[PDB]
Amino acid sequence: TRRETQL
Amino acid sequence: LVLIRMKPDENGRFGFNVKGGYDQKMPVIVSRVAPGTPADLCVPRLNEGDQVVLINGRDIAEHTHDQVVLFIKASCERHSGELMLLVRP
Repeated sequence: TRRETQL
Repeated sequence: LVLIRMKPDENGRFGFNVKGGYDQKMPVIVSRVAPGTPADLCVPRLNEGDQVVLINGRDIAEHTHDQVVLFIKASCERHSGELMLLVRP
């Protein structure tokens, strides 16, 4: 789906 | 609008997740704040759903997902070594 990234 | 600065843990990480961008056509919002992380424990405190406007003083309105992500990890834009964020809760 829509990308989310961890920081 | 509320300004929030912080510094990464020893592994250079911060402990929050993002989503959106110019490519996802979504504003850039905080997706989750893991507890115990810096981003959980700063004053003023980061929270889920805050909209970010600037990172180290850069308007990202027209930037992409991978691009922003690269902006945060650029550990040299950080004056005094803290990461400055401006958000709109």
